[PDB]
Amino acid sequence: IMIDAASSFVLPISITKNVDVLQRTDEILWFRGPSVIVNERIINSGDPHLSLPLNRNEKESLPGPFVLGLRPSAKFTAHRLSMLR
Amino acid sequence: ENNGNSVKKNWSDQEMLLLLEGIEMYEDQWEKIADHVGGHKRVEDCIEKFL
Amino acid sequence: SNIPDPTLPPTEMMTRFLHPNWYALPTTVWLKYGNYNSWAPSFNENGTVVD
Amino acid sequence: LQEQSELMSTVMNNTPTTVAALAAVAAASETNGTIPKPRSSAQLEQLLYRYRAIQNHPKENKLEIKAIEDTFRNISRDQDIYETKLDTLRKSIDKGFQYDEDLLNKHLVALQLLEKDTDVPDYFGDPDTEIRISARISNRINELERLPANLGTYSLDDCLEFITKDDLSSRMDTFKIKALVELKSLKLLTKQKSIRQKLINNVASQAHHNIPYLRDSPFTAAAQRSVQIRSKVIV
Repeated sequence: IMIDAASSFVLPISITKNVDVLQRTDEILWFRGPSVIVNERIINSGDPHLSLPLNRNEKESLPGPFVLGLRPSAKFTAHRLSMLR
Repeated sequence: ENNGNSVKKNWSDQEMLLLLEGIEMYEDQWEKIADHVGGHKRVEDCIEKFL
Repeated sequence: SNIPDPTLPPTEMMTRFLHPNWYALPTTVWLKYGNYNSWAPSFNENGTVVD
Repeated sequence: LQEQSELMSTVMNNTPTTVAALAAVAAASETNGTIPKPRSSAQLEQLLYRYRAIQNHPKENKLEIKAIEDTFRNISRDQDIYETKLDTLRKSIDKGFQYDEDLLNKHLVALQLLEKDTDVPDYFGDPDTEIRISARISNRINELERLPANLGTYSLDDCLEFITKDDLSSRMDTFKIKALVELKSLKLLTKQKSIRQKLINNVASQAHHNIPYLRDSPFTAAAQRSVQIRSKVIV
Protein backbone atom coordinates (compact mmCIF):
# COMPACT_ATOMS: atom_id res chain seq x y z
CA ILE A 1 0.00 0.00 0.00
CA MET A 2 1.60 3.22 -1.23
CA ILE A 3 0.56 6.75 -0.32
CA ASP A 4 2.83 9.14 -2.28
CA ALA A 5 1.60 8.29 -5.80
CA ALA A 6 1.00 11.08 -8.31
CA SER A 7 -2.67 10.51 -9.35
CA SER A 8 -2.64 13.63 -11.56
CA PHE A 9 -1.83 13.84 -15.27
CA VAL A 10 -1.99 16.74 -17.74
CA LEU A 11 -1.81 16.23 -21.50
CA PRO A 12 0.82 18.47 -23.14
CA ILE A 13 -1.44 19.56 -26.02
CA SER A 14 -3.37 22.60 -24.79
CA ILE A 15 -6.92 22.38 -26.14
CA THR A 16 -8.03 25.04 -23.63
CA LYS A 17 -10.43 26.85 -25.97
CA ASN A 18 -13.91 25.71 -24.90
CA VAL A 19 -12.88 24.23 -21.52
CA ASP A 20 -13.87 26.54 -18.67
CA VAL A 21 -16.38 24.38 -16.74
CA LEU A 22 -13.89 21.71 -15.60
CA GLN A 23 -11.22 21.90 -12.87
CA ARG A 24 -8.24 23.80 -14.28
CA THR A 25 -4.74 24.11 -12.85
CA ASP A 26 -4.22 27.93 -12.96
CA GLU A 27 -4.44 22.96 -18.44
CA ILE A 28 -6.87 20.19 -17.46
CA LEU A 29 -6.38 17.85 -14.49
CA TRP A 30 -6.88 14.18 -15.43
CA PHE A 31 -7.11 11.75 -12.51
CA ARG A 32 -6.54 7.99 -12.36
CA GLY A 33 -9.99 7.40 -10.86
CA PRO A 34 -13.47 8.82 -11.52
CA SER A 35 -15.60 11.08 -9.34
CA VAL A 36 -18.33 10.11 -6.87
CA ILE A 37 -21.72 11.82 -6.55
CA VAL A 38 -23.14 12.20 -3.04
CA ASN A 39 -26.71 13.49 -2.90
CA GLU A 40 -27.02 14.66 0.72
CA ARG A 41 -24.21 14.74 3.29
CA ILE A 42 -26.62 14.39 6.24
CA ILE A 43 -28.51 11.18 7.10
CA ASN A 44 -31.70 11.29 9.15
CA SER A 45 -31.27 8.21 11.36
CA GLY A 46 -34.92 8.43 12.40
CA ASP A 47 -37.76 8.33 9.79
CA PRO A 48 -38.81 4.75 10.64
CA HIS A 49 -38.81 3.40 7.06
CA LEU A 50 -35.02 3.24 7.54
CA SER A 51 -34.92 2.21 11.22
CA LEU A 52 -37.52 -0.61 10.66
CA PRO A 53 -39.47 -0.96 13.94
CA LEU A 54 -40.87 -4.35 14.93
CA ASN A 55 -44.52 -3.18 15.12
CA ARG A 56 -46.85 -3.68 12.11
CA ASN A 57 -45.41 -5.45 1.10
CA GLU A 58 -46.20 -1.72 1.05
CA LYS A 59 -44.98 0.72 -1.61
CA GLU A 60 -44.72 4.46 -1.02
CA SER A 61 -42.98 7.02 -3.24
CA LEU A 62 -41.97 9.95 -1.05
CA PRO A 63 -41.64 13.42 -2.61
CA GLY A 64 -37.96 14.27 -2.89
CA PRO A 65 -34.86 13.34 -0.87
CA PHE A 66 -35.28 16.42 1.37
CA VAL A 67 -37.19 14.38 3.97
CA LEU A 68 -33.83 12.70 4.71
CA GLY A 69 -31.89 15.98 4.81
CA LEU A 70 -33.23 17.77 7.93
CA ARG A 71 -34.63 20.74 6.04
CA PRO A 72 -35.94 23.51 8.31
CA SER A 73 -39.11 25.50 7.76
CA ALA A 74 -39.21 28.89 6.04
CA LYS A 75 -40.81 30.64 9.04
CA PHE A 76 -37.62 30.39 11.11
CA THR A 77 -35.59 31.72 8.17
CA ALA A 78 -37.99 34.66 7.81
CA HIS A 79 -37.77 35.25 11.58
CA ARG A 80 -33.96 35.26 11.37
CA LEU A 81 -34.15 37.71 8.46
CA SER A 82 -36.41 39.88 10.63
CA MET A 83 -33.75 39.60 13.36
CA LEU A 84 -31.02 40.56 10.86
CA ARG A 85 -32.08 44.21 10.53
CA GLU B 1 -9.48 27.37 7.78
CA ASN B 2 -6.42 29.05 6.29
CA ASN B 3 -7.04 32.77 6.91
CA GLY B 4 -5.60 34.87 9.71
CA ASN B 5 -7.17 34.47 13.14
CA SER B 6 -8.13 37.08 15.76
CA VAL B 7 -5.93 38.78 18.36
CA LYS B 8 -3.56 36.47 20.26
CA LYS B 9 -4.30 34.43 23.41
CA ASN B 10 -7.80 33.50 22.24
CA TRP B 11 -6.99 29.86 21.35
CA SER B 12 -9.89 28.63 19.24
CA ASP B 13 -10.57 24.95 18.53
CA GLN B 14 -8.29 24.77 15.47
CA GLU B 15 -5.32 26.18 17.41
CA MET B 16 -6.10 23.83 20.30
CA LEU B 17 -6.36 20.82 17.98
CA LEU B 18 -3.21 21.37 15.89
CA LEU B 19 -0.88 21.70 18.90
CA LEU B 20 -2.11 18.41 20.38
CA GLU B 21 -1.70 16.89 16.91
CA GLY B 22 1.91 18.07 16.67
CA ILE B 23 2.85 16.91 20.18
CA GLU B 24 1.71 13.41 19.22
CA MET B 25 3.86 13.73 16.07
CA TYR B 26 7.20 14.99 17.38
CA GLU B 27 7.07 15.10 21.26
CA ASP B 28 10.02 17.60 21.20
CA GLN B 29 11.42 20.37 18.96
CA TRP B 30 8.96 23.19 19.70
CA GLU B 31 10.14 25.08 16.59
CA LYS B 32 8.45 22.25 14.65
CA ILE B 33 5.41 22.48 16.94
CA ALA B 34 4.74 26.24 16.73
CA ASP B 35 4.48 26.22 12.92
CA HIS B 36 2.02 23.30 12.98
CA VAL B 37 -0.56 25.64 14.55
CA GLY B 38 -0.08 28.02 11.62
CA GLY B 39 3.06 29.94 12.50
CA HIS B 40 1.29 32.90 14.13
CA LYS B 41 1.90 31.51 17.65
CA ARG B 42 5.17 31.84 19.52
CA VAL B 43 7.41 29.04 20.76
CA GLU B 44 7.48 30.73 24.18
CA ASP B 45 3.67 31.08 24.11
CA CYS B 46 2.61 27.59 22.98
CA ILE B 47 4.50 26.06 25.92
CA GLU B 48 2.75 28.46 28.32
CA LYS B 49 -0.61 27.48 26.81
CA PHE B 50 0.14 23.73 26.90
CA LEU B 51 1.21 23.89 30.55
CA SER C 1 3.54 7.63 19.62
CA ASN C 2 5.66 6.44 22.56
CA ILE C 3 3.73 8.01 25.47
CA PRO C 4 2.48 5.68 28.24
CA ASP C 5 -1.11 5.02 29.22
CA PRO C 6 -2.45 7.25 32.05
CA THR C 7 -3.43 4.22 34.17
CA LEU C 8 0.29 3.51 34.93
CA PRO C 9 1.68 2.85 38.44
CA PRO C 10 4.17 5.79 38.42
CA THR C 11 1.83 8.76 38.86
CA GLU C 12 2.87 10.37 42.16
CA MET C 13 4.67 13.30 40.40
CA MET C 14 6.37 14.45 43.66
CA THR C 15 8.91 11.99 45.10
CA ARG C 16 12.35 13.64 44.70
CA PHE C 17 11.51 17.32 45.23
CA LEU C 18 13.77 18.28 48.20
CA HIS C 19 12.81 21.92 48.65
CA PRO C 20 15.72 24.28 49.52
CA ASN C 21 14.07 25.37 52.79
CA TRP C 22 14.52 21.75 53.95
CA TYR C 23 18.26 21.60 53.24
CA ALA C 24 20.58 20.60 56.06
CA LEU C 25 22.93 23.38 57.05
CA PRO C 26 26.46 22.78 58.43
CA THR C 27 26.33 23.58 62.15
CA THR C 28 28.80 23.32 65.03
CA VAL C 29 30.21 19.81 65.46
CA TRP C 30 30.70 18.69 69.06
CA LEU C 31 33.82 16.57 69.54
CA LYS C 32 34.68 14.10 72.30
CA TYR C 33 38.26 13.47 73.48
CA GLY C 34 37.88 11.11 76.44
CA ASN C 35 36.45 10.81 79.95
CA TYR C 36 38.94 13.07 81.80
CA ASN C 37 39.44 16.06 79.47
CA SER C 38 37.68 19.18 80.78
CA TRP C 39 40.10 21.90 79.60
CA ALA C 40 40.24 21.08 75.87
CA PRO C 41 38.29 23.04 73.23
CA SER C 42 35.19 20.87 73.07
CA PHE C 43 33.33 21.66 69.84
CA ASN C 44 34.52 22.82 66.42
CA GLU C 45 33.17 25.28 63.85
CA ASN C 46 34.66 26.00 60.42
CA GLY C 47 31.97 27.32 58.07
CA THR C 48 28.99 27.23 60.39
CA VAL C 49 26.03 29.62 60.34
CA VAL C 50 24.49 29.24 63.79
CA ASP C 51 26.21 29.34 67.18
CA LEU D 1 -26.65 -16.28 31.80
CA GLN D 2 -27.84 -13.15 29.94
CA GLU D 3 -31.43 -14.22 29.35
CA GLN D 4 -32.33 -10.67 28.27
CA SER D 5 -29.38 -10.62 25.83
CA GLU D 6 -29.99 -14.08 24.32
CA LEU D 7 -33.37 -12.94 22.97
CA MET D 8 -31.71 -9.81 21.56
CA SER D 9 -29.05 -11.94 19.86
CA THR D 10 -31.75 -14.26 18.48
CA VAL D 11 -33.67 -11.25 17.16
CA MET D 12 -30.54 -9.74 15.59
CA ASN D 13 -29.61 -13.10 14.04
CA ASN D 14 -33.14 -13.44 12.50
CA THR D 15 -33.43 -17.03 13.78
CA PRO D 16 -35.59 -16.85 16.93
CA THR D 17 -38.00 -19.65 15.91
CA THR D 18 -35.62 -22.57 15.32
CA VAL D 19 -34.27 -22.65 18.90
CA ALA D 20 -36.14 -19.87 20.78
CA ALA D 21 -33.49 -20.23 23.55
CA LEU D 22 -34.87 -23.79 24.24
CA ALA D 23 -36.93 -22.80 27.28
CA ALA D 24 -37.17 -25.84 29.57
CA VAL D 25 -36.84 -26.66 33.27
CA ALA D 26 -33.02 -26.76 33.10
CA ALA D 27 -32.37 -23.89 30.65
CA ALA D 28 -35.01 -21.20 31.23
CA SER D 29 -34.58 -21.45 35.02
CA GLU D 30 -30.77 -21.34 35.04
CA THR D 31 -30.44 -18.06 33.11
CA ASN D 32 -33.17 -16.29 35.10
CA GLY D 33 -31.35 -16.64 38.43
CA THR D 34 -40.68 -15.60 36.16
CA ILE D 35 -38.67 -13.17 34.02
CA PRO D 36 -36.52 -10.73 36.09
CA LYS D 37 -38.67 -7.65 35.14
CA PRO D 38 -36.42 -5.63 32.80
CA ARG D 39 -36.29 -1.88 33.35
CA SER D 40 -35.75 -0.50 29.83
CA SER D 41 -38.30 1.70 28.06
CA ALA D 42 -38.74 -0.10 24.73
CA GLN D 43 -35.37 -1.75 23.99
CA LEU D 44 -36.27 -4.85 26.04
CA GLU D 45 -40.10 -4.71 25.89
CA GLN D 46 -40.51 -4.92 22.11
CA LEU D 47 -38.22 -7.96 22.24
CA LEU D 48 -40.72 -9.54 24.65
CA TYR D 49 -43.55 -8.54 22.28
CA ARG D 50 -41.76 -10.26 19.39
CA TYR D 51 -40.95 -13.26 21.63
CA ARG D 52 -44.67 -13.59 22.39
CA ALA D 53 -45.71 -13.05 18.76
CA ILE D 54 -43.37 -15.74 17.39
CA GLN D 55 -44.25 -18.47 19.92
CA ASN D 56 -48.01 -18.31 19.28
CA HIS D 57 -47.58 -21.12 16.71
CA PRO D 58 -46.08 -24.01 18.84
CA LYS D 59 -48.39 -23.10 21.78
CA GLU D 60 -47.22 -25.97 24.05
CA ASN D 61 -43.42 -26.32 23.77
CA LYS D 62 -42.76 -23.24 25.97
CA LEU D 63 -43.92 -23.05 29.59
CA GLU D 64 -42.79 -19.50 30.49
CA ILE D 65 -45.65 -17.98 28.44
CA LYS D 66 -47.80 -17.89 31.60
CA ALA D 67 -45.05 -15.97 33.42
CA ILE D 68 -44.76 -13.53 30.49
CA GLU D 69 -48.55 -13.01 30.53
CA ASP D 70 -48.46 -12.45 34.31
CA THR D 71 -45.69 -9.88 33.76
CA PHE D 72 -47.86 -8.18 31.12
CA ARG D 73 -50.80 -8.18 33.57
CA ASN D 74 -48.51 -6.53 36.14
CA ILE D 75 -47.42 -3.94 33.55
CA SER D 76 -51.06 -3.16 32.67
CA ARG D 77 -51.98 -2.95 36.37
CA ASP D 78 -49.07 -0.58 37.04
CA GLN D 79 -50.13 1.51 34.03
CA ASP D 80 -53.69 1.76 35.37
CA ILE D 81 -52.44 2.66 38.87
CA TYR D 82 -50.13 5.29 37.34
CA GLU D 83 -53.02 6.78 35.34
CA THR D 84 -55.23 6.94 38.45
CA LYS D 85 -52.38 8.56 40.40
CA LEU D 86 -51.82 11.00 37.52
CA ASP D 87 -55.51 11.94 37.62
CA THR D 88 -55.38 12.36 41.41
CA LEU D 89 -52.20 14.45 41.06
CA ARG D 90 -53.77 16.69 38.39
CA LYS D 91 -56.90 17.09 40.54
CA SER D 92 -54.90 17.83 43.73
CA ILE D 93 -53.12 20.95 42.40
CA ASP D 94 -53.32 24.11 44.51
CA LYS D 95 -54.39 27.34 42.82
CA GLY D 96 -51.56 29.70 43.78
CA PHE D 97 -47.95 29.28 44.89
CA GLN D 98 -46.04 31.84 42.75
CA TYR D 99 -42.95 29.72 42.18
CA ASP D 100 -39.80 31.83 41.92
CA GLU D 101 -37.24 31.95 39.11
CA ASP D 102 -33.95 31.78 41.04
CA LEU D 103 -34.75 28.43 42.67
CA LEU D 104 -35.84 27.14 39.24
CA ASN D 105 -32.46 28.21 37.83
CA LYS D 106 -30.80 26.44 40.77
CA HIS D 107 -32.74 23.21 40.15
CA LEU D 108 -32.36 23.04 36.36
CA VAL D 109 -28.56 23.42 36.27
CA ALA D 110 -28.10 20.80 39.01
CA LEU D 111 -30.54 18.36 37.36
CA GLN D 112 -28.76 18.87 34.03
CA LEU D 113 -25.33 18.24 35.57
CA LEU D 114 -26.49 15.15 37.50
CA GLU D 115 -27.58 13.40 34.27
CA LYS D 116 -24.18 12.73 32.71
CA ASP D 117 -22.24 12.11 35.97
CA THR D 118 -20.16 15.25 36.48
CA ASP D 119 -19.41 17.44 39.48
CA VAL D 120 -21.91 20.06 40.66
CA PRO D 121 -21.35 22.60 43.47
CA ASP D 122 -23.83 23.16 46.28
CA TYR D 123 -24.34 26.97 46.39
CA PHE D 124 -27.37 26.52 48.68
CA GLY D 125 0.93 10.02 48.59
CA ASP D 126 -2.35 8.20 49.35
CA PRO D 127 -2.29 5.43 46.69
CA ASP D 128 -5.76 4.17 47.67
CA THR D 129 -7.48 7.26 46.23
CA GLU D 130 -5.31 7.56 43.09
CA ILE D 131 -6.58 4.29 41.58
CA ARG D 132 -10.07 5.80 41.96
CA ILE D 133 -8.88 8.81 39.93
CA SER D 134 -7.33 6.60 37.23
CA ALA D 135 -10.54 4.53 37.02
CA ARG D 136 -12.51 7.72 36.31
CA ILE D 137 -9.95 8.88 33.73
CA SER D 138 -10.03 5.50 31.95
CA ASN D 139 -13.84 5.55 32.11
CA ARG D 140 -13.96 8.77 30.08
CA ILE D 141 -11.24 7.42 27.76
CA ASN D 142 -13.29 4.26 27.07
CA GLU D 143 -16.41 6.43 26.66
CA LEU D 144 -14.76 8.76 24.12
CA GLU D 145 -13.32 5.74 22.26
CA ARG D 146 -16.87 4.55 21.46
CA LEU D 147 -18.10 7.61 19.52
CA PRO D 148 -18.68 7.38 15.75
CA ALA D 149 -16.19 9.14 13.49
CA ASN D 150 -18.91 10.30 11.06
CA LEU D 151 -20.24 12.98 13.41
CA GLY D 152 -21.58 16.17 11.85
CA THR D 153 -23.26 19.27 13.28
CA TYR D 154 -26.19 21.51 12.40
CA SER D 155 -26.56 24.84 14.18
CA LEU D 156 -29.61 27.11 14.14
CA ASP D 157 -27.63 29.81 12.28
CA ASP D 158 -27.21 27.99 8.94
CA CYS D 159 -30.38 29.48 7.41
CA LEU D 160 -28.46 32.65 6.50
CA GLU D 161 -25.99 30.54 4.48
CA PHE D 162 -28.50 28.99 1.99
CA ILE D 163 -27.11 25.46 1.84
CA THR D 164 -27.91 23.94 -1.56
CA LYS D 165 -27.82 20.22 -2.48
CA ASP D 166 -24.01 20.47 -2.84
CA ASP D 167 -22.81 23.38 -0.72
CA LEU D 168 -20.44 22.11 2.05
CA SER D 169 -21.09 24.73 4.73
CA SER D 170 -18.22 25.56 7.09
CA ARG D 171 -20.09 24.70 10.32
CA MET D 172 -20.19 20.90 10.05
CA ASP D 173 -17.26 19.86 12.28
CA THR D 174 -17.77 22.13 15.30
CA PHE D 175 -18.21 19.17 17.67
CA LYS D 176 -15.92 16.60 16.03
CA ILE D 177 -12.92 18.78 16.91
CA LYS D 178 -14.02 19.11 20.55
CA ALA D 179 -14.60 15.34 20.70
CA LEU D 180 -10.92 14.85 19.77
CA VAL D 181 -9.29 17.62 21.83
CA GLU D 182 -10.56 15.95 25.02
CA LEU D 183 -9.56 12.47 23.81
CA LYS D 184 -6.02 13.62 22.98
CA SER D 185 -5.68 15.76 26.11
CA LEU D 186 -6.57 12.77 28.29
CA LYS D 187 -3.71 10.90 26.56
CA LEU D 188 -1.10 13.69 26.83
CA LEU D 189 -1.80 13.97 30.58
CA THR D 190 1.33 11.92 31.31
CA LYS D 191 3.13 13.89 28.58
CA GLN D 192 2.61 17.28 30.23
CA LYS D 193 3.64 15.90 33.64
CA SER D 194 7.18 15.34 32.37
CA ILE D 195 7.38 18.95 31.16
CA ARG D 196 6.02 20.11 34.53
CA GLN D 197 8.63 18.00 36.36
CA LYS D 198 11.36 19.48 34.15
CA LEU D 199 10.04 23.00 34.84
CA ILE D 200 9.39 22.87 38.60
CA ASN D 201 12.65 21.04 39.41
CA ASN D 202 14.52 23.76 37.48
CA VAL D 203 12.73 26.86 38.82
CA ALA D 204 12.55 25.57 42.42
CA SER D 205 15.80 23.61 42.84
CA GLN D 206 17.74 26.81 43.57
CA ALA D 207 14.97 29.07 45.02
CA HIS D 208 17.55 31.51 46.46
CA HIS D 209 18.91 33.47 43.47
CA ASN D 210 15.78 35.11 41.99
CA ILE D 211 13.45 35.26 45.03
CA PRO D 212 14.56 38.37 46.98
CA TYR D 213 13.19 37.62 50.47
CA LEU D 214 14.85 34.18 50.55
CA ARG D 215 18.26 35.48 49.46
CA ASP D 216 18.03 38.46 51.85
CA SER D 217 17.85 36.13 54.86
CA PRO D 218 20.60 36.07 57.53
CA PHE D 219 20.86 32.28 57.52
CA THR D 220 20.76 31.86 53.73
CA ALA D 221 23.27 34.63 52.96
CA ALA D 222 25.70 33.32 55.59
CA ALA D 223 25.27 29.76 54.28
CA GLN D 224 25.90 30.75 50.65
CA ARG D 225 28.91 32.76 51.81
CA SER D 226 30.28 29.94 53.99
CA VAL D 227 29.94 27.13 51.41
CA GLN D 228 32.49 28.96 49.21
CA ILE D 229 35.31 28.89 51.78
CA ARG D 230 38.56 27.75 50.17
CA SER D 231 40.70 25.40 52.26
CA LYS D 232 43.63 26.88 54.18
CA VAL D 233 47.16 25.95 53.15
CA ILE D 234 49.83 24.91 55.66
CA VAL D 235 53.04 27.01 55.79
